[PDB]
Amino acid sequence: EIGGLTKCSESAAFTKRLNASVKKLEQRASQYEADSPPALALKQQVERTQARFDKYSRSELLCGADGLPHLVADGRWSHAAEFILPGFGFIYISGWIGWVGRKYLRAVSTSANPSESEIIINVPLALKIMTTGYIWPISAWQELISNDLVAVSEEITVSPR
Amino acid sequence: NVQVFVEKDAVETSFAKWAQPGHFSRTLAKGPKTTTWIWNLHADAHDFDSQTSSLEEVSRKIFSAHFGQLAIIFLWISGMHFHGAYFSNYSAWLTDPISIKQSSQVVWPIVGQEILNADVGGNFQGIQTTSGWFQMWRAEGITSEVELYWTAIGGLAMSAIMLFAGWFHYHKAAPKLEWFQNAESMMNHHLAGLLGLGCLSWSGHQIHIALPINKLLDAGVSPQEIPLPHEFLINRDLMAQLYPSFSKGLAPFFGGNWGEYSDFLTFKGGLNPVTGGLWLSDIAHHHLALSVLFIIAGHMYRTNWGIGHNMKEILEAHKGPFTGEGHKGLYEILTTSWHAQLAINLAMMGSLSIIVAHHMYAMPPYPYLATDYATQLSLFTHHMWIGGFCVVGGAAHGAIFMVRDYTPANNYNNLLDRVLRHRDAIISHLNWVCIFLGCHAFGFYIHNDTMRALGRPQDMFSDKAIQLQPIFAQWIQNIHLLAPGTTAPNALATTSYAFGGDVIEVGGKIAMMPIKLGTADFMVHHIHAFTIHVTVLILLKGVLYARSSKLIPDKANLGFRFPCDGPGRGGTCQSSSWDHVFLGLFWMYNSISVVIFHFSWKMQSDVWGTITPDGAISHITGGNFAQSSITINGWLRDFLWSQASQVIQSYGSASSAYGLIFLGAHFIWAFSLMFLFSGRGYWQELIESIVWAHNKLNFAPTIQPRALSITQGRAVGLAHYLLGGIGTTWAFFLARAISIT
Amino acid sequence: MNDFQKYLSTAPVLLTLWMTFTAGFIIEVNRFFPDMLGLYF
Amino acid sequence: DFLVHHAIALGLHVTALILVKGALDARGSKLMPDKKDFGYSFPCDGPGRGGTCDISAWDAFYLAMFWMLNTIG
Amino acid sequence: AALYTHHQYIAGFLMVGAFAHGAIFFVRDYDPELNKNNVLARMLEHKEAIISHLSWASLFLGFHTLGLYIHND
Amino acid sequence: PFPTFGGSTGGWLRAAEVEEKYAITWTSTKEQIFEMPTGGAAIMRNGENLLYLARKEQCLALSTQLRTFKINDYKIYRIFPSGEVQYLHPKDGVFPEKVNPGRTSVNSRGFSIGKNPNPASIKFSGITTYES
Amino acid sequence: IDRNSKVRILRKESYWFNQIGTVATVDQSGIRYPAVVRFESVNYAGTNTNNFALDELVEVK
Amino acid sequence: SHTVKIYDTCIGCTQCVRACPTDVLEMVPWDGCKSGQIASSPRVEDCVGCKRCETACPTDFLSVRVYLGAETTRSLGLAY
Ligand code: CLA
Ligand code: CLA
Ligand code: CLA
Ligand code: CLA
Ligand code: CLA
Ligand SMILES: CCCCCCCCCCCCCCCC(=O)OC[C@H](COP(=O)(O)OC[C@@H](O)CO)OC(=O)CCCCCCCCCCCCCCC
Ligand SMILES: CC1=C(C/C=C(\C)CCC[C@H](C)CCC[C@H](C)CCCC(C)C)C(=O)c2ccccc2C1=O
Ligand code: SF4
Ligand code: SF4
Ligand code: SF4
Repeated sequence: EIGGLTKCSESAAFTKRLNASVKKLEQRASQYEADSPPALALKQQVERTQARFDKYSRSELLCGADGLPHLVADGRWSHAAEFILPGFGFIYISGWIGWVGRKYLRAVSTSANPSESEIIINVPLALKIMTTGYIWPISAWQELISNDLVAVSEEITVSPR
Repeated sequence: NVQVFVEKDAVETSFAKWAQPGHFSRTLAKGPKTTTWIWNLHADAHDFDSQTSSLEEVSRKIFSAHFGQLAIIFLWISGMHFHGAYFSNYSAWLTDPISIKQSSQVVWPIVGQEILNADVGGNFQGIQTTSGWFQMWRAEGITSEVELYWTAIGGLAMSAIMLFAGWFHYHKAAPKLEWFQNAESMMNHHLAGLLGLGCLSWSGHQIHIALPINKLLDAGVSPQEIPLPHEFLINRDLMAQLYPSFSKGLAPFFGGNWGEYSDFLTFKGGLNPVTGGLWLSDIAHHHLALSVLFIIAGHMYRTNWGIGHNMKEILEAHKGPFTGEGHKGLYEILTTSWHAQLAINLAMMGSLSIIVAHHMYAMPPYPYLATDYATQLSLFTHHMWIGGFCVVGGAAHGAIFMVRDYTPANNYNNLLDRVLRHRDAIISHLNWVCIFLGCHAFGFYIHNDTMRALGRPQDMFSDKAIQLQPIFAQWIQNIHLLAPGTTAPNALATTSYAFGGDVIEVGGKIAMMPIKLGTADFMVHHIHAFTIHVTVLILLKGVLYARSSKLIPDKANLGFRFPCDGPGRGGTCQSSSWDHVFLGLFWMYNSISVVIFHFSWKMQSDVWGTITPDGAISHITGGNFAQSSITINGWLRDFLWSQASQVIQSYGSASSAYGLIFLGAHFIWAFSLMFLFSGRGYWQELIESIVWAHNKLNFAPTIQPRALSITQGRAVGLAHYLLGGIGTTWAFFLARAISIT
Repeated sequence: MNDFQKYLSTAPVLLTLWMTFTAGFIIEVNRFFPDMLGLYF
Repeated sequence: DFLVHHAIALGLHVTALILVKGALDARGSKLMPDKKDFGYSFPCDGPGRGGTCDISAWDAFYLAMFWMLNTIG
Repeated sequence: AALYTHHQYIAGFLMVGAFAHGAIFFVRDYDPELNKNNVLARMLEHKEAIISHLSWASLFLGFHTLGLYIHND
Repeated sequence: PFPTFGGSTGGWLRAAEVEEKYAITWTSTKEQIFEMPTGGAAIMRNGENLLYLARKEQCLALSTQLRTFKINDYKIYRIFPSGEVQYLHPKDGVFPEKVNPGRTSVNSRGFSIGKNPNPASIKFSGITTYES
Repeated sequence: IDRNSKVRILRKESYWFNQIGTVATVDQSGIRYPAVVRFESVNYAGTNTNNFALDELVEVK
Repeated sequence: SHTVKIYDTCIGCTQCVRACPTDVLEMVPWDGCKSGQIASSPRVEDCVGCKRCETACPTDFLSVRVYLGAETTRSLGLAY
């Protein structure tokens, strides 16, 4: 397919890996009695291994010659579940964290003792501000348009050139 | 007059100061203006003498903090007992100590980490643990997990008691300084009470509980059939069945016919053939004799009854024609400086840990310890590291004494004064000794590598060539081998088989056999002498040049810990005694690393291994130490490269955590070099550009970011260096030893 | 109780609690939804 | 190849960062605004102002040599 | 193998040298008035943005490359 | 007029004989122990004391210590091998930290530190920017 | 420029260059740097006050 | 010998003079500041270059500057 790869549900090496992993787990399980907690734990590991291999098989994941899933991250939507959608989630979460941190720092910058509020967090203000993170991109846009996001150079210290 | 003086309600109990970080320091109390404040807060937290100028307050803080440490230690011991009681295969291991692998840690099934639950035997999966808990518990007479649960419960109770005692003796009943300055009474109590009564009571446990239980367990009795421990107390007939002299009772003890107790108080020496450990009857006799010795020692000093010695008098009398006033002033130093006492006590405790490591390998005290090669390696290595750190700390606190608590007026023409007066001679001669040792000891190896590379094996320093036999060590070994019949006539066997004798075999594995010393042992022992001498050079230079030097005449005014005195005079970086501790730590790491590598390779090559019933010995690494350890190439190939196989091939097995930790320790060790090789000017300049980017978006902390201080840069670099190197050796040793055990 | 709450509001205590909570929810998500090599389910 | 190439890019970027910061701060910085009066190579500016070890541009060269060696490795 | 390694190490040394001599030029030869408002001076004018963005790129590459290697391990 | 001192290995070397030596004198009002900068403790004499040292910095460290004894009359000299003496400290009979008329300013530049010329502007002149 | 005035710093070698401080006092005796300015943040030496000439300061509103 | 320069931002606080371990600096009369005195370095032949004077100076940027130069016995702090 892409890059001369093949679907893991069509890869002989992938299925060989599944069989090998299950066989080693069951060989370990064969040393105990059927009702021993080691045996039950090993058989649950076997089930989880089989479920994982099956989940990768039913997915769109592609596989190289080694029989391991490879990720496609050139921007195609047909593989968006591998980089694009997780990337969307990460950007959303990280922007939330950063926006609420910046907002809290700017809010306590005008308190009686700004430095004290950085080592001893005002928890009520922090929780209130953290709950506002979900609209961080809209807030960021409004801050950018209203000239509150970006400062002027004349107001920022620099060293002699 | 030895009296108890206590002030009541000394300090209020309140959470106010918990909300005022840095309250203990006048400067740090004003609050942070830069991130440096934060680091300073942790650095000065337990520096009590800088938080107050009253010695009584420092003593009170130290006493309560000691209680806190005791509470933590009890919590740790209680946790180990609880994990033995609920997450171990101790019961199964009791039935077959030889084939079942000891395990007292279990991991939860998450993200695949359950692979770490090894197939250790006994219908149990977990991590193979190497701290020796099962052997110790079996030696104590513990046969059930319920006994372990009760020991853990008591550990929790004692931890709470220590915590309350610390709170009580800081906040409710704080002793006066006059109470603390009771060296005579403290020595009397700690010798006679703590050490003497401790030994006597432990001997009581061993005689009454541990001895009969182990005699039964060795005889092949099942743990589920052995009588409960209190039955041995309430049934003198039960003991009379095992040790017949108990049928006479205590009549011989008070009659003086102590020979009657020869059946349970012995002097056998050697090892128990079934267990591979010391005879428990020898250990009981040992603890009883020690208890007597300590109780005697605890009546030497005068407290309240006229009789006894005054330490100051004894010290003052010991002076000669070479030493001026001699030991005068030492008593005042050791009763007014906590740093002087800590220097002595850290030096002693570290040296004792090293001694413990040696003695515990050569005379394995617990049953089935000797053939648990993983446990033996881990215990030796752990106690070596602890000892190295403690000796270096003793040096550091000696330097702190010199800077802060040394007064010229109280040390005129005494031993300390005269040492300071010939520091140049001392340091120059130690420097020369270090060069001589290093050149010769390491040049042996370099010469050998060059000769072997040039195809000239007959020109090497080796057994098969120019020989360097450790004849003095061999002479001592022969003397100790001949001791049992002649110079220790009542000993039935040698103190340790390492000196000579038969091979002690347990479950087909070698517990101990004679450790022969040749040219390779000569070379490695002189390497040890070299590394120790260099470490002493660095630390003694730090102590003797702590106050002053020809370079910086007023060092004491700069303090114990300062980065430098500027780039002048050619450059004065790392002239402080703290920097001498910093460099000595690297050298101690080098020394201990070599010592533990010597142990690992020598034991694998010449001691540990299998032994057929016929008598054929197969050592773990096939006796390659003698011809491979005499070159650096042999260490790189036959020790590191070869024995790293287990740690690097561990992926996909229960040992994979060791491969991961091996890699992570390499990573942290390399990460430390960024701090050690660089300087804070660069980092502060980079932080300026980063602060610019934050300011360009209208936000920046009022706690201004700062690169670490010079001294903190050094401290961080060294801490990560030690963590990385030691953790690498840790993973490597543990994977190797779990494979070979 | 105000002083104890202010101690709990200090930076290290709050970071320890917050990172423990975050680690806990990551662990639980991986306990109930393991082996997510991408959003495939 | 993908992962090793991103490692190589890390090495190139960090080596460049050290060298570029050394060149661009060679004349001065907030910590040492008059650095140009002291030359390209000088030990430090002493323990004052928090400490100034490895502040010169030569020191940036010295730090970047380690990163160049690591990257080429 | 020897030829590739030899030439790559020499290239690294040459690149480090190029930046060292750029820094030396800035200390010893650069005249702000002769270069007033030119591209060379404007590099100095936005050195903070340049260094901060190079730092961001380095941190991103390091975090994610090391993270992917460790996850795989 | 030497203080009571049993000697040490930290004292002066051949340089004191062939290059230069330093001497510090002072008046004490009682016998008191002090710390030798070269290592060890010595006993000041009641009256005048004289001490020889290898470096000026050692003499000044000792004088700083003497100040803690309330002793302010110490004088510091340099002695050359020929026997010529230089009176060094306090140079004019007044401590340098106390402003004194008749002293002339040395090495002042009449501008803030940020106004030194650019290096590229004085190339091949043999001068530095801080000296021009 | 007077006492309590807020000023922007024009001295390039200053830690507070381009930043805002408050004029505490201005000496009226003919000294070279008469205006004493306090800042809310410390420099690398831990100080938060400095003396300036009047052409090194700009009033801000 | 090292070079020690005093710039006119000096406020005559006398801290550099008290910090100097080798007595290089002294206070001299001057009408440029409120304190009526300025630092001076008449004895740079004895300067070791420790930069304690710079550490002590309260102005921003420094009013006393030590530039290290030609080394002598005195500037290297040699007892030999
Ligand atoms: C001696 C030290 C010690 C150590 C290193 C361990 C280690 C372990 N124990 Mg053991 N244990 C110990 C003592 C110890 N224990 C003691 C004394 C007891 C008796 C109470 C036990 C009883 C016990 C049981 C019953 C179990 C364990 C288990 C475990 C394992 C999982 C722990 C875990 O993840 O919990 C969860 C960890 C957390 C919830 C982390 C919370 C951290 C807090 C929030 C931060 C605290 C910081 C500070 C104090 C608070 C400041 C803020 C505050 C004021 C609000 C781990 C190997 C488990 C196990 O082995 O499973 C197979 C298990 O089931 N332990
Ligand atoms: C960070 C510090 C540290 C840690 C984590 C450990 C950890 C361990 N130690 Mg070690 N130990 C240390 C420092 C440390 N040690 C130091 C500094 C010394 C020198 C005194 C020792 C001497 C030592 C001995 C002799 C033994 C251990 C043992 C152990 C293991 C079992 C733990 C236990 O509860 O045994 C409990 C300890 C015992 C049952 C024996 C204690 C016998 C000693 C002689 C008691 C001394 C107490 C005395 C009052 C101390 C004062 C000394 C005096 C001169 C003033 C465990 C791996 C034991 C082991 O290896 O078991 C398999 C073991 O037998 N350690
Ligand atoms: C009996 C043991 C003992 C005691 C009571 C002390 C007590 C003290 N030491 Mg000493 N010291 C000791 C042993 C001891 N030391 C040893 C063994 C060494 C050699 C390493 C030293 C070397 C030393 C130096 C060089 C200095 C001191 C200093 C001090 C004082 C300040 C302590 C402080 O505030 O640190 C606060 C405690 C911390 C900041 C914790 C540090 C954490 C360490 C660095 C790493 C821990 C690693 C961890 C175990 C592993 C984590 C792994 C994981 C992350 C993967 C205090 C009086 C300082 C002083 O100024 O004295 C007046 C000082 O400069 N000590
Ligand atoms: C492997 C790297 C390495 C080497 C070779 C050295 C070597 C030395 N260190 Mg150093 N050290 C090191 C790492 C190293 N260190 C690191 C990483 C640190 C940072 C922690 C330090 C920090 C440090 C301190 C604080 C001190 C030392 C000291 C020493 C010297 C110890 C005295 C001695 O044995 O001289 C003998 C020389 C050798 C052992 C090297 C090789 C000897 C050869 C093989 C035999 C003789 C050959 C002969 C000269 C012929 C040469 C032929 C040639 C002309 C072609 C020795 C020169 C100490 C010192 O100077 O004490 C006097 C000292 O105090 N080092
Ligand atoms: C292998 C060792 C090592 C590592 C990992 C680093 C890492 C770094 N160097 Mg350093 N450096 C090193 C050796 C190393 N260096 C050496 C030997 C020197 C010569 C002195 C230098 C000299 C140097 C200079 C001059 C510069 C760097 C810079 C950097 C950063 C580059 C950007 C980056 O990759 O961010 C990614 C971060 C990492 C890869 C490190 C984080 C590691 C893990 C992933 C974090 C895990 C955190 C953990 C969860 C929390 C702790 C757990 C527990 C204790 C609580 C990075 C932090 C530059 C910089 O600052 O750029 C911004 C820079 O200018 N280094
Ligand atoms: C084998 C162990 C290490 C040996 C190292 C060197 C082997 C050389 C032989 C030296 C042993 C005898 C020393 C003199 C004999 C001795 O024991 O003391 C004899 C003598 C004691 O004099 P007094 O009779 O005045 O002593 C009164 C006492 O009460 C002390 O107050 O000490 C001196 O003359 C000065 C000691 C410094 C002498 C320096 C000699 C070189 C020392 C080497 C470094 C020692 C390393 C040990 C450090 C822990
Ligand atoms: C890298 C390095 C630095 C820079 C490193 C610094 C400033 C340490 C940064 C520590 C961080 C900020 C604390 C731990 C925080 C985590 C890394 C991230 C969490 C962020 C918030 C939750 C606080 C020095 O300052 C330094 C100084 C002297 C010699 C060598 C060096 C040195 O090598
Ligand atoms: S500032 Fe750094 S480089 Fe300069 S002398 Fe001090 S420790 Fe050395
Ligand atoms: S650098 Fe040191 S010796 Fe020189 S003038 Fe300054 S304080 Fe005095
Ligand atoms: S140079 Fe600095 S320290 Fe010296 S008097 Fe002037 S302002 Fe004070």
